[PDB]
Amino acid sequence: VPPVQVSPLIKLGRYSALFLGVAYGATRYNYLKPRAEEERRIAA
Amino acid sequence: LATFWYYAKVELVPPTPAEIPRAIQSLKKIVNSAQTGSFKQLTVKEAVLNGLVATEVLMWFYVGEIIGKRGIIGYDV
Amino acid sequence: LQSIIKNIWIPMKPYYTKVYQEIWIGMGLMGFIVYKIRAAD
Amino acid sequence: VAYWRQAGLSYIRYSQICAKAVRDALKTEFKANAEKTSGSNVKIV
Amino acid sequence: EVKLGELPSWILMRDFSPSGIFGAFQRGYYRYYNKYINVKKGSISGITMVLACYVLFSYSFSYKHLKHERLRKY
Amino acid sequence: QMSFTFASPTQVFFNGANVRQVDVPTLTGAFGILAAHVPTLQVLRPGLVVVHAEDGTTSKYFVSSGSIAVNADSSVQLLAEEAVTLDMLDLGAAKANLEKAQAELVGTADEATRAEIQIRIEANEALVKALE
Amino acid sequence: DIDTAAKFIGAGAATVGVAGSGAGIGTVFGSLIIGYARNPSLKQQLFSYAILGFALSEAMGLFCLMVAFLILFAM
Amino acid sequence: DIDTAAKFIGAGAATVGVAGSGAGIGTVFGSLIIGYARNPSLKQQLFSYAILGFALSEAMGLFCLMVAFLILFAM
Amino acid sequence: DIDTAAKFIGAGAATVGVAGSGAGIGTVFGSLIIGYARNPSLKQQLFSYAILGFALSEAMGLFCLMVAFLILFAM
Amino acid sequence: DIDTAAKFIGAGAATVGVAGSGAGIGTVFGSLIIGYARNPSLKQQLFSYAILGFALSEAMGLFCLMVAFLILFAM
Amino acid sequence: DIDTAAKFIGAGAATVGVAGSGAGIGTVFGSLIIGYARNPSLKQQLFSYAILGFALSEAMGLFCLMVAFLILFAM
Amino acid sequence: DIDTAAKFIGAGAATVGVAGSGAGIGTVFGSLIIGYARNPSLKQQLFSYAILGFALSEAMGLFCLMVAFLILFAM
Amino acid sequence: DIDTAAKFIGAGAATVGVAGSGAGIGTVFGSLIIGYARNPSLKQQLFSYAILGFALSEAMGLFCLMVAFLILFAM
Amino acid sequence: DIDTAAKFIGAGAATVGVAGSGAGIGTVFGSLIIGYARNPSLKQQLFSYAILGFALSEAMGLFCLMVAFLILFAM
Amino acid sequence: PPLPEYGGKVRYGLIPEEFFQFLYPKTGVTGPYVLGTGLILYALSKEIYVISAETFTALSVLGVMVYGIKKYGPFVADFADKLNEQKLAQLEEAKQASIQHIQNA
Amino acid sequence: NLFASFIAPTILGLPAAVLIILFPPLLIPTSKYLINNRLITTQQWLIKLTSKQMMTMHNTKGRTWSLMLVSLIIFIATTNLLGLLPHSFTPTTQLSMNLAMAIPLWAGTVIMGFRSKIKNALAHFLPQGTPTPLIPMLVIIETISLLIQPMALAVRLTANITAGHLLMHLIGSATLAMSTINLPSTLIIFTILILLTILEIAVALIQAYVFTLLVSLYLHDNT
Repeated sequence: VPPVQVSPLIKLGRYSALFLGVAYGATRYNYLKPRAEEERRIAA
Repeated sequence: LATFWYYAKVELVPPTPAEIPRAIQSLKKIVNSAQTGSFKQLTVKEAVLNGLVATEVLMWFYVGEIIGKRGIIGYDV
Repeated sequence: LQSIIKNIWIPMKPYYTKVYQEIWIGMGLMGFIVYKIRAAD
Repeated sequence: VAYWRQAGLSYIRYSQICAKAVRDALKTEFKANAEKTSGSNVKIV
Repeated sequence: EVKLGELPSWILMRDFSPSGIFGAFQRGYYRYYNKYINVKKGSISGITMVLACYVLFSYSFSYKHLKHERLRKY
Repeated sequence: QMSFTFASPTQVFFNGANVRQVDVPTLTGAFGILAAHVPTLQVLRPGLVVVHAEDGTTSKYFVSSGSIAVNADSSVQLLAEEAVTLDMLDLGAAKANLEKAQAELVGTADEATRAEIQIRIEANEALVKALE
Repeated sequence: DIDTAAKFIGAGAATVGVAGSGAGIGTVFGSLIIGYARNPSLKQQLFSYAILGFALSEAMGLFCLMVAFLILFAM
Repeated sequence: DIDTAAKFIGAGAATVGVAGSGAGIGTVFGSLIIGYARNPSLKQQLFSYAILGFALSEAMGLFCLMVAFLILFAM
Repeated sequence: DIDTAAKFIGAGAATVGVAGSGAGIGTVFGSLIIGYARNPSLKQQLFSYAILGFALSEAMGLFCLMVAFLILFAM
Repeated sequence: DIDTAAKFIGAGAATVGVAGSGAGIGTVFGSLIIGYARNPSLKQQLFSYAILGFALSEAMGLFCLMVAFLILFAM
Repeated sequence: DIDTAAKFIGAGAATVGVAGSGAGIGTVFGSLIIGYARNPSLKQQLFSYAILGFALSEAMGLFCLMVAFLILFAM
Repeated sequence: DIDTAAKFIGAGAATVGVAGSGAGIGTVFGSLIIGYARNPSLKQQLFSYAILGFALSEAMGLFCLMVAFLILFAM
Repeated sequence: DIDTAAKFIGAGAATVGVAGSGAGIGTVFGSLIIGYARNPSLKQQLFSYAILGFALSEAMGLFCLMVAFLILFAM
Repeated sequence: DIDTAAKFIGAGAATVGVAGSGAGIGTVFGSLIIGYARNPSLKQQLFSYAILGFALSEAMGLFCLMVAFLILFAM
Repeated sequence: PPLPEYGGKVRYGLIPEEFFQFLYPKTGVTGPYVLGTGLILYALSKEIYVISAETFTALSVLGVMVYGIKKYGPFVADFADKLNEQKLAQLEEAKQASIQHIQNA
Repeated sequence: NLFASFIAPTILGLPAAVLIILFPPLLIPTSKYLINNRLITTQQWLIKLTSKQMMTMHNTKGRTWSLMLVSLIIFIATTNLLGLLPHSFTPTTQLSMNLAMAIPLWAGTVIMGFRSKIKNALAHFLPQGTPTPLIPMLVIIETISLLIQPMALAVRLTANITAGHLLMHLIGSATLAMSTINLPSTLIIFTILILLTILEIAVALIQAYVFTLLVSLYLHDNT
């Protein structure tokens, strides 16, 4: 089967959204890390 | 095996900096269809189709999320 | 009331009237049993 | 004690009937020559 | 039919009656059956697709009990 | 070690042959015989008889009645009254005669004669079952 | 509580009654092997008797798992 | 209470007596397979003996479920 | 009371001795099937031996229900 | 008292040892049926062996009823 | 605690129900030896019946290890 | 005392191990009947094997009455 | 402590599950004697089946010694 | 003490596992009688199989007397 | 009416080939697959598909159904075909037996 | 917590159990055709096989129920088999439903044995060669046995299908807790889970054939 080049918009969308996810994931990781550590300590 | 990369080199590639004007070209087309509101000509068959590729790129965003957190099953914390 | 008693009541009438007679008597004995069960509960 | 023994038969008889029915189920190519080689001609006096 | 019509009135043109939805399910059943099962030299996938659609319907109602075994807390 | 002897009033299928196994339809249920088998003596009922030569090949016959006798010196003597190879029989006459005997059984009323009907019935049933 | 505690011993004890079906089922499917080795032409009629014996045997076995769960949860 | 607690152990223990019928029923319907493989013409008379043995066996089994429920509820 | 409580465990335990007759009765009426399939002409004499075995077997079984009730009520 | 109470459980438990004779007696009078169906001319000599087996079997059964009563009354 | 303690006795008792499968499995693979010694040409069909009997026997055995672990950990 | 009390349950429980010899002895003198009905000329050699089996069987039975009395009196 | 005490009863009880393999192993090597006396030419193939039965039988027996030691030491 | 007391019940219970060898040994020396009555010329080879079965059977029986003494004295 | 000779051309017994060819124009061949791996990853990450014991019972019953299919698929396949042709053969035979009978008449 | 898979499932507040019980019949298509597809080919073959294995022993009066019994074994076997699917709700694990299948059929059978046959029916309460001193005890035996026949029918199904599902669920949980520990042991427990799933498939079919064969044998006893 001969492949098909995806339209640039979709390819621009996939990678732009991909990087924003890595940004958001790292962003929320360091946001939840403190409060998680605090509630872990406050539970005991 | 290797045929994946054979196809990946076509569709699974970071877009070259030369085709980004074509990307905003279709980007301005879709916003033009929204300004006039002509999306009502779009019979539901392709309407679901664009909705599917919309969910796809949405999934790429969530794929970017799980790799941005160094965790798969939610947030490890 | 058409095609219902035509597809559902004719084919099962040989069964719902002479074959399953003792089944219904048992089904009532069941309803009485589950009723007396769900009563004292 | 099989049933035909309670009936009063004997394995000579059980064997005759059995050997008979096995001779009838023979295909006709063999049914004649096999009824000849196994027939009885003696007569009690 | 849908995939061709583009009118929001189509939703009201339909027959939303007991006999209407009944014939709607019966048509979809015979359309499925005739395409995947009612064929000589058929396949097993005509059945497995029903089971997977059945598993998915099972996992649906079972979510209210499976959301209390969550590994993460968010 | 086993010296087989399979015969009929007119044919000797084996004679002192050295086989490995022999299946027989005894009146007290089937059983297969190998070398040094416990000494026994039985009388047969209609059924197959399979013989396994040492080379791993299997001959199949069909005995109607007779007697088997496994001995202390691993010597077997199988004497069938009517021994035919399987390919000399047909299924139609078997099924046909089975029906006639079944018909005569429901029709009969005397004990002794009924037993002779049943004996011929089981004669045919083992025919059709052994054939195919 | 002495009641919540005794429910564990009572439900544990009543489960030992399943050992009777573990042995009874072994005898049925053991006699099926012996009975079929002698008259293999009755295979279909013998197996019909094994399932009947297997069911009736395991029936007494589940009556124990009945009480085992009637005590552990229903009380 | 020590009485309500002991009723669970006592009713649980008496249920183990059902294990005897789980094994006894397996022997009956096991011997029916062996006995029928040898004389299949007696099928109807043999089965008559199996049910008699099955009933008398399970009889001792229900005498245990008797006491198991006589203690759990009737006391 | 510790006595009224122990009477339930003691009467429950002694009932397990009935499991011996559930199995012994299955063997008797199991051997009757095998023994009758071999010599059906002795049917009347074999059955005479089954009842004798059934009685003597269940005898040991009721000695347990004896103690089971000797403890539960007579003490 | 904890002693009067434990005597009920101990005497109840030792009675379960009678279940062994309920099964052993069923095997003896089960093998007598099979053994007599084979060689009915030895009826008198076989039965002589059944009683010997019945006695020796029930012997182990009464040793349990021994301890069952040695604990319940003699202690 | 009386609950953590009773869980050990209850889980220990329910394990005795595995003794039924230890004996039932011995009968199946014991009858396979006897049944195969008689009609060795059915070896493949006999073994098919042994595995079916082995599975159904051990099935009742794991139902006990079920409760044994349902009590020890799941409660 | 809790020790004098537990000695009654422990000695009562260990007596149940005699049930194994009640059944094992029934099998030996049951197989002697079957084995002698088949080859009555070996009567003296068969009986020699029964006593050996009877002794070895009851041996395991007295090991239980050993512990039953080792706990009741020697401790 | 009530936990250290209950561990002894729980580990003691789970050991009774070995009684199932003591009987199941006797049946396997008992049927090997019978099966070999009938067709002694299959000695090597029969013994292959005895070891398979011996292993699978004792397998259920060690699962009990598993729990017996899982409770006594691992808990 | 509750520990010294529970050691008596635990050691008493684990002794019941000897009942499995009392029955398994009866089957071995029972099948030796049957197997020898059929092929008395194999007497020396059959007996070789009985001792192997007797040993493996009683092996599971002493594993119980192991735990019975591992609890009573070694703990 | 006669029956069609083939069914619906399903991939992995779950997704019909219509889905891939419907998605082939816009995002090529790997599109449907990268949608799937996207959908499953988001589900098991946002706790839509919680991992539990039912997961491993699933991977087992899916393990047997895939093996049971891949082993006894062909056997059941032709057996069903064989039952058809045999009924077809016996019938057409009793079509000849009529012809020959009345032809002799 | 543990018995979540046996609670009556509700979707959006609606009783989704009414759908799952109506579903298994949807896997048995039918055709007026004389030669038809593979699915109906095999199914038509099995239904013939089952009907031959079940209805053969019956007289002319018994074989009248041949629709019910073959429809009963086909429904129980399909419900049990469908139940092995992940997260499924197996309506045979419910004592309610199984009671509602065992109570009518057992009652329908004994009733038709008591309307006619009433002198043989009461005579079946005593085996033929029963001795004189043992007559009175052997009648109270059977009437209790006969009375627990329907209870045995439903419990033998619910307790065997429930225990089977719970067991697969427990061992499954063990593999999960073992995932983060020694890997070969995870493979061993998983292999155990695989062999157990095969047993549950064999039990699902056997329990259907057992439930039906016991209703059949009750029918033959009163026809």
